[PDB]
Amino acid sequence: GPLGSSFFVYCKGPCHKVQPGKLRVQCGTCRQATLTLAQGPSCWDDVLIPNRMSGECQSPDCPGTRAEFFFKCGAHPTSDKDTSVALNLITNNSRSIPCIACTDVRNPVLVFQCNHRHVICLDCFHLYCVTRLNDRQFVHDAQLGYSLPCVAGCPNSLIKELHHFRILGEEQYNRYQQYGAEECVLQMGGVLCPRPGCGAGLLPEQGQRKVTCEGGNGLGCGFVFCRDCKEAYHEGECDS
Amino acid sequence: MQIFVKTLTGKTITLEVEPSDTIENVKAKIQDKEGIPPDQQRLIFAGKQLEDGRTLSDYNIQKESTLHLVLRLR
Amino acid sequence: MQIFVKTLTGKTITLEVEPSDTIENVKAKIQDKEGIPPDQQRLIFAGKQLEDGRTLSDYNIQKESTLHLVLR
Ligand SMILES: [Zn+2]
Ligand SMILES: [Zn+2]
Ligand SMILES: [Zn+2]
Ligand SMILES: [Zn+2]
Ligand SMILES: [Zn+2]
Ligand SMILES: [Zn+2]
Repeated sequence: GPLGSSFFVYCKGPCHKVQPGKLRVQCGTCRQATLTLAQGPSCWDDVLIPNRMSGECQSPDCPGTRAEFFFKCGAHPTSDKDTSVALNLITNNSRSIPCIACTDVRNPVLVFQCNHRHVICLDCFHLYCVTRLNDRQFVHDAQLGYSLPCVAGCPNSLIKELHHFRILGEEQYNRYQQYGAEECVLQMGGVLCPRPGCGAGLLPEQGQRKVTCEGGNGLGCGFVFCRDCKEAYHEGECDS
Repeated sequence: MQIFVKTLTGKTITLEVEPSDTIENVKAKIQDKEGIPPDQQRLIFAGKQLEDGRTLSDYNIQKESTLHLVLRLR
Repeated sequence: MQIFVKTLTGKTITLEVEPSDTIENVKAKIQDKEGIPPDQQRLIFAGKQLEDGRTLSDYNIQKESTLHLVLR
């Protein structure tokens, strides 16, 4: 909910891990750090939602007023626009709440946005993300995307800032992105090409049972098949 | 900055973009290098379809992060 | 340690400072590099204008971070 110096970002290098973050702000128009804020931010929505706060750009040729917040890693000097995504669900365990998985008081921890605000440590959250990813247990929402709910199974606890899944590690994160793109195609009514090695994302018309893997140069393998059996194209008797 | 656009088949493309660039601008850069008309392009990041009016910073897409491209030929 | 000052003319000044240096000392170092007197200098960091009484450690300004200079 509220804010503070307990910011945590994911540094993609040289840290390749979750690190304490620095909150910065730039003018929403000229994209320069010359905008002053008459009041500081009070909640996460103030820094996560665009045009949620106003200020005044101190440039003589810029009347910008929109505050644009961003984050940088705080474990080492960073360039002026070397940003890192902020993990708003990760904060310091000031209440010293034990992990709901390993039953160990750790710091920092991730707090799900369920009704009970369940607490999990980063190590357990990493294992929780990997196992559900390999088991294809991730959930896809047309509004949020490819995410996971609370580890305890609470409703309406899907993680909204999908960059929290950077804890999967570099290899498993690109697999997560790939699985999300695949489930996204299936969500739009499309179908994945059954020919191994191709794995294309095809979006044919809803009525056509004919699927012509075809996009252009290297965009399709040219295999014609049926949406239902996914074996080979036919005119009838979809059974084996 | 640089971002990557990958198809589900495995083909990868590199683009020179800015965080303020819109998804519509991203699809235009794709056409300038691949000849794919933007109307047939559907960009996906972390399983979420990217709206043409939105920007990369709206999705917090960082440098050298990967966008997924699926074609819609209707 | 080093800190950076970005000006309206695009150029980035590199200053040698200590965490205990005051904002007045930093403005003096900016005059030694660009000739801008400190009465015309305004420094912006983290959406706040820096006052001449505090120090770099008072504003959590760490090594090799960037200040933004605008003229009065
Ligand atoms: Zn770092
Ligand atoms: Zn401005
Ligand atoms: Zn744990
Ligand atoms: Zn829960
Ligand atoms: Zn195919
Ligand atoms: Zn069939």
